[PDB]
Amino acid sequence: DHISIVVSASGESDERKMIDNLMTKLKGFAKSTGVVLVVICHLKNPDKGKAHEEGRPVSITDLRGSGALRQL
Amino acid sequence: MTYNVWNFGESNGRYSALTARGISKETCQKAGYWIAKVDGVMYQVADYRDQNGNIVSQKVRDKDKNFKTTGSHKSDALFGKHLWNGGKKIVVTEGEIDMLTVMELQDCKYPVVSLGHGASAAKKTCAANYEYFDQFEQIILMFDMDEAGRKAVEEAAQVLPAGKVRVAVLPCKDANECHLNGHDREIMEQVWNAGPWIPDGVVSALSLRERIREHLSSEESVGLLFSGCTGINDKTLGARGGEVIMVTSGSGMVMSTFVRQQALQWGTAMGKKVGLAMLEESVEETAEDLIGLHNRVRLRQSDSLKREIIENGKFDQWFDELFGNDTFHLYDSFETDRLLAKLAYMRSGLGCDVIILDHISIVVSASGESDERKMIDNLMTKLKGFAKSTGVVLVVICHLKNPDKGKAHEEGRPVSITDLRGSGALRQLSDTIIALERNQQGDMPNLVLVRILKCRFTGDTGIAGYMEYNKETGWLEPSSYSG
Amino acid sequence: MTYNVWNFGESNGRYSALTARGISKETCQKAGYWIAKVDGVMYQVADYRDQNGNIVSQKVRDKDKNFKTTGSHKSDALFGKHLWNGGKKIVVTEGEIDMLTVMELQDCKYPVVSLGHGASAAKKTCAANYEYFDQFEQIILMFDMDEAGRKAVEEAAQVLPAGKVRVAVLPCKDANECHLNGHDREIMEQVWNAGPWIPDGVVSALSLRERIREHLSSEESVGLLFSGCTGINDKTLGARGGEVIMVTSGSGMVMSTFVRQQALQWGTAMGKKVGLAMLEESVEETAEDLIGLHNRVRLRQSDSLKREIIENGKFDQWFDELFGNDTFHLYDSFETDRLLAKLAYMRSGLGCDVIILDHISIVVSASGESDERKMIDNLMTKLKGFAKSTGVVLVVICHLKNPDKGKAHEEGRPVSITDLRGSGALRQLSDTIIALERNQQGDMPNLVLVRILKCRFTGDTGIAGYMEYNKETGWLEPSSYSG
Repeated sequence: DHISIVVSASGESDERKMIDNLMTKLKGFAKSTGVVLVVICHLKNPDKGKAHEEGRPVSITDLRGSGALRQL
Repeated sequence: MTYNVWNFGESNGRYSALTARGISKETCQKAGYWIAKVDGVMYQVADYRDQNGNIVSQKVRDKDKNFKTTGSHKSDALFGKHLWNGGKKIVVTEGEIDMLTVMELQDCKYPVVSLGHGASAAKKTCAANYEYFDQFEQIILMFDMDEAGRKAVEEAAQVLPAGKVRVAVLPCKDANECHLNGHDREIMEQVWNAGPWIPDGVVSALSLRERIREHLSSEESVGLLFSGCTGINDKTLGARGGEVIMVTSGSGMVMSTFVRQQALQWGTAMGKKVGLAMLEESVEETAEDLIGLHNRVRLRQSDSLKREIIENGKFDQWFDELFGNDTFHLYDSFETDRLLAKLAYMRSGLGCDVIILDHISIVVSASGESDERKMIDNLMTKLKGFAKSTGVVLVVICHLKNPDKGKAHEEGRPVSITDLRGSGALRQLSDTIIALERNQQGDMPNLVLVRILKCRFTGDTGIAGYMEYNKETGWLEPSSYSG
Repeated sequence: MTYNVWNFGESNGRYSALTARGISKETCQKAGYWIAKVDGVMYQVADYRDQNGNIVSQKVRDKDKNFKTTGSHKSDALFGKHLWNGGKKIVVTEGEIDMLTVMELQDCKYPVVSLGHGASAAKKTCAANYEYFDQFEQIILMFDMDEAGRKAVEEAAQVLPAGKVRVAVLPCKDANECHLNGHDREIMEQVWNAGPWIPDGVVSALSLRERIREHLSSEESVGLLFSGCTGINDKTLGARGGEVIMVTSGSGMVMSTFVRQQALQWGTAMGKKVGLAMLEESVEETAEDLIGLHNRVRLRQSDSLKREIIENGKFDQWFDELFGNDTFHLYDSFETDRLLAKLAYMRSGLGCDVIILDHISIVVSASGESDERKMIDNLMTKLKGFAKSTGVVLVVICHLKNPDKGKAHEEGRPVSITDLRGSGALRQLSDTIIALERNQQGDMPNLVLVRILKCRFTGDTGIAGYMEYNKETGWLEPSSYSG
């Protein structure tokens, strides 16, 4: 519950990048060991008109990260 | 060059039984524990060989509890190692004698090796041997049953392969103390089927029953009630420990009063110890603002009264009155990491249950870094961590960016979470968001509105009530009002 | 191998009383301070055992001040540690002898341990033992009363658990120097009830009484009243020393008058010595502007009058009249550091209590550096420093960037702190912000508004009154005005 929290090893830039690094280790863990890994993850916030509580549907573009999750 | 490996025979070697330890003669013979005697005195020699069979080093003993190490004792030395290459299960003991022990009890038929530098070098010796150990299905750490011995296990398993390590648990200091009249059978029950671990943070649910029960009674639904506007309470059900309350609003000093007020009633009405990091102002200043607020008088804001109470003794009186219950404590200033640390000791050391952090906008000290946009978030988290990790109540004040859209902040303009500063961390990490609006050029220039902008614990949000500034006493009084 | 642990008896051991230190024989016996004698010479042996009881290491002494350390002296060694597992309070002394001391004075009934490598390894030895020490309610650091000894305390408490640490304060170097004829009762008054600390910036409120009461008398309420608009005063309560008042506004010469006016009444009505750094103009010019202003006549702005008062003696008269109280002093020009230095000597040397610095916008001299955005801030701070550090009142004039949004400055357009120049330093470091607006093409082209844009000391802000320009006398007159 809730990938957005990375946490501990501080001297490093974009959560953009790091989110991805963890993402893979996870998918590895997953496939490597056959466990089912549900991973919760929260949404960045539009800038476009209708918010989240206004229902606005979400796409994979609508996705957070920078591709790892949108993939892995 | 290095100390020559001791030749058997050259030094008057015998494979004799260690009668003092209940290790048989036949046993010492198989692991390579021989008894030499050079230049007069009789030494105990342990032969360390590599997986290939040769002897690469020796650990020699004399009676009195000395040593002498021959050959080249590499960082990966395991005594016994050469005997086993593969298997379903390998016990790994602290020292050579304990290896000799398990090797008995088992009629030397299964694998045991001992740590090369054992004790302290558990981590290094082990990781040096990942491959060797992975040759076996499960690795049973049978180390010392003491302070540094449990530690050894810990550091060991950390570097050892996957789900294979299991901790041995004996009745006595070591596996030999057991054998030496006691409980052979106890050692046995562990070699077959030891506990399985190092989970130092994994915690099955079953094993929480008690911790839960005592939680349920201890911590409270109606945590700490906001004061000056039932409403704040009605909607948020209070400031529960480990939460992160976030007070925000426009120009609001209204804001800095509201927090102050809460600080006040929590540290007096309620029993709670408040800790204050009012980064804006001095520590003396805030204390005055408290005292005056407590006595419903605008204390700093008045030459005359200051003088008056200094002289008429009322100061020392009021001061005792409010403070003399060691319940208020302030961070006094002139980094991010540096601050957080201070705040923590407030929580941990003086054990206050609220920490009010006035005005997150001030990051401060470690300068070579870009957007306060980003950094505001970084701190945000350390904070929420501090919070949940320690169950302290963390109120955090925070000021608003300024529209660009038509009506300003003193024009009342309501605030949304979009209206929010930061770039997401607060807009997220905060548990309750209380905002206060004040149209200081209007119908009630002293009327201030309270939006609950968010409240995890309830999710009941919205307009929550009104207060009115008493320019005279300095308080945010509660007010009548609605549609 | 490592130096074998010294066997009692093997070395001719006796538990004898240390007559040189006032440690009884019975005492040395309990902590494990025994007196051996090997190969001829008589050594003092300290027995370090782990919590389990077993002797893990020895620290041996000979007469002349040497050592010899037996066994394995781990980074967590505490001499006496094995004696206590829990308790309400544990004294922790620098060395073994001092442990023996507290162990006396108390008839060995309470806990004392000594640092394993004491002196310098205070941080390491301590944090190695967090758990062990947390077994007790309060940890009393009774270290050396010297340079490195106070430091030891500091590094120690840093790594030690929460709000448990309290520093011992003895009359002499150590707890034994006390015992050795002096003040046993001094050591006692510390073991019980010794004062707590080790937070270097956290400060319980209770512990501020005094600092507060001297504050309240010392610092002051109605400091120096703005002239020409009670309002400015009403809202700001004046220009208190060490503050940094910041006057701003559009094209405002209005601004440069307002400041001038203030300078005027402060240095004449009030006793105060004004120092002026009018960077825009010459020193002679500003002096004329003052004289004229004081005599309600537009002096420089008039060929005829100049001549007139030069001849009719009125100049020399007016000049004496205004100036001859050595109360005005000006920085006269043709760097940032260089300026700040001059300003300081005004404060420190001639001891003026107000410095008016007309027009921050002018940084000047040290050219190889980017944004005035950034640099404006750098100066800003040195200034606020200067201010608070020396208690001088620093008024600082500052001009406004120009909108890009519709109505200009001479179109009256109000100003906000966003509306602010700089990039945050002034928007911050300044204590009161007075702004003056003037819609010089309108209904009252001579009417000027005063916003208080900010005021730490009171936080009462906003529209604060009006004045009117007398194009004729040159003054900012106070005016009737509202809704």
